Amino acid sequence: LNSINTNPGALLALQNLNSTNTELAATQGRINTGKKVANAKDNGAIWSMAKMQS
Amino acid sequence: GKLQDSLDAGVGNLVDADLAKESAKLQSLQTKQQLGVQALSIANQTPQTILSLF
Repeated sequence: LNSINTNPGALLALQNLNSTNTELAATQGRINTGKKVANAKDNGAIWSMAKMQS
Repeated sequence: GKLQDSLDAGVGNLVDADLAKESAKLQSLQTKQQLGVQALSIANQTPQTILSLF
């Protein structure tokens, strides 16, 4: 329980922080690009469909 | 990343000592060591009593 070498709860909080950082970066990409699908990484089928129609 | 975190947490669950118990065991062993050296001090004087016989 008590230990110096590792505290699992800090690792779990770091994992949730990285997860919210990833969702925040995705939302910021939706902000600047102006599109919910602006590149192949976001959604390949909708992106290729919009590319052919464009 | 999550898997390496869980692996390090498991190795810590195996190896880490529970220091909160170690403080108690340490101070108890210190008190027992001082009582042991002191009782050894009382033990040393037993032979000298017979000097009164001569």
